[PDB]
Amino acid sequence: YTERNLLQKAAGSEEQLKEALVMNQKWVPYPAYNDRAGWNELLGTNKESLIRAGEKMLNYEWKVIRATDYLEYERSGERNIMQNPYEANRKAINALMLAELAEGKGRFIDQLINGAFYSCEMTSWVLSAHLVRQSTKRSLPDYREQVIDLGSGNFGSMLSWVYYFFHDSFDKIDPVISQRLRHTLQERILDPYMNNDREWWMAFQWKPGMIINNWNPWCNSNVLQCYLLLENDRDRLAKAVWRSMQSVDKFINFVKADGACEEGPSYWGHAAGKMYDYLQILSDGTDGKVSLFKEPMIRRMGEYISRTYVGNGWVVNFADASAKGGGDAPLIYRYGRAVGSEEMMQFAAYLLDGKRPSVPLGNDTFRSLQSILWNGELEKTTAAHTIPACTWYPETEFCYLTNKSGWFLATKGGFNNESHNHNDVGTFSLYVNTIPVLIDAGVGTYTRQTFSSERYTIWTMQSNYHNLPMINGVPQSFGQNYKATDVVCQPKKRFFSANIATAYPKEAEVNSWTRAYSLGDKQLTITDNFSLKSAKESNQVNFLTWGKVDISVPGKVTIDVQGQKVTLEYPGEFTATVETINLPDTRLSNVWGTEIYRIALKDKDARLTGKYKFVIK
Ligand SMILES: [Zn+2]
Repeated sequence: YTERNLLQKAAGSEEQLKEALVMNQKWVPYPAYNDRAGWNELLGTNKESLIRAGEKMLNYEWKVIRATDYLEYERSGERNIMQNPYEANRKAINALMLAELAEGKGRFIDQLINGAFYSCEMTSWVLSAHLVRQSTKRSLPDYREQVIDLGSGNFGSMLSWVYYFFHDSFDKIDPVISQRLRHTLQERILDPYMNNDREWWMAFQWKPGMIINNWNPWCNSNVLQCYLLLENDRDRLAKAVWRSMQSVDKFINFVKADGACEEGPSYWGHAAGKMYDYLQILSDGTDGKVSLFKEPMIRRMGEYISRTYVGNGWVVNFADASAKGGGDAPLIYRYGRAVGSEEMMQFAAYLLDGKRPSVPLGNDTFRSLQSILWNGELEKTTAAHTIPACTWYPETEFCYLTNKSGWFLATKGGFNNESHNHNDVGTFSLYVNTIPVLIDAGVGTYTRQTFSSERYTIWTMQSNYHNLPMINGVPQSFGQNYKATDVVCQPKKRFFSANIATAYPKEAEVNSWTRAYSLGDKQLTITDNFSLKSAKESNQVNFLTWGKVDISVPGKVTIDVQGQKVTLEYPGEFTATVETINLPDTRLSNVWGTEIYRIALKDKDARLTGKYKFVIK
């Protein structure tokens, strides 16, 4: 945590903010509903696909979300029973809105009215799992209280746009529709935001040890759209926009300055990506007077999604994250354009893989509309993903290294209480021509143990199944104070090392253990350099991999995967075995196939001090 307060410094004060604010929704960057020519020019060939999406919803049947659909969360923790009809309802509305903007003949208005009307009858827009933050802590929506969550924020931003575009059309049919929708938005977004200081995601009660995360910018971004679209009293608007700036500053203050996403690439789009959206929304709402887009840290927070991307759908997957990824190109484009990152824009074009971008349907109206606005520029942008020799994130302690023969090495220092922590201090992952060769297993299906204190009985979470030693046969231990020390990165030598001794418990009986990586033009060198207090058990050095693994030759492990070969050479003191790891969990088997392997290298004798050297070529 660092007291940057970038937003508050950029605006100066509420009073200065109030003068910057753009009233009467003149900041809106889309064409008027009645500007058919404008919508045609902007949509191009997307027009037709949006209209056919609306035709599907012409006969959409609104679903009651049952009381028992909420009660289930309490009974059993099941959430899909509630989420599935809720999302269907919400997506129907968003697609009817996009279809009506594209066609503009009033043919979707009746169902828009139905969706708005139904939406005002629903007790709550909040997800069943998030309703336990009511006073009473019940999962059943309590008509006497309001809460704001991820779900209700999106639902509010969508209905605010529905109001903005269509209130005049609704009024021709019956003024009560608009009138009530406006009153509902006031009751469910606008008032609770201002009147309740204690929502955890707002972080006005934050103290060291408490989390701030994606919720903060995500919730705030939605709140801000609602205020900019509905609040036509300048004093009330400035007060609310100022509070959102103070809240989001909490998130910007908490993040690491090197710009790495600790949640990882799978979460980037809703963490730094929703911050970006919040900042777009605030910029447009202040005629660009309030902007952080020239700030390097905001740029680096964006480029992380480029640097973690290895190729052909593989991403760096430290912690409990998927090895597969390849994010929202339209999003990545817009972030890149805003911060002047050519890297980000080229990469968005690269993710399209020679295909035309699409307007997303989904439940995020801001992103649907912004994809309509900027997709045409994305479609013309020249594609590339040029990955530098070294990327070094010194606070987060991620290091990505690359050579000209198509090798990508990811390594980390860090600590064993990271987001979605794995016990993996000093681990590496190696890819050759985008093919994973020494691998990090990543995310499995959630069970009762996952978020319990039996978590580290799950093999994917254990240093045992990462590319690490078991020192005196002991793995790393969970905890904030199990960390790398003496962390070094020398970009010019493609070098990283960390004293990983301090990520092991006392039972490891280790004084120091330096794990070091040196990527040459055609090889990787790994070294382990250690002093133990007692030589109790043979050290065991483990490598995770897949494909065909051949340990027949002593001193050498050949790995063949998808026509890529590497050879791992190890010292004579070790004996090699290869253990099969079957993958019943399809969340893993969909990624790696039905089985992967652990290469176990067990030192023939215990030693007090020693140096192991591994070469992969
Ligand atoms: Zn892992």
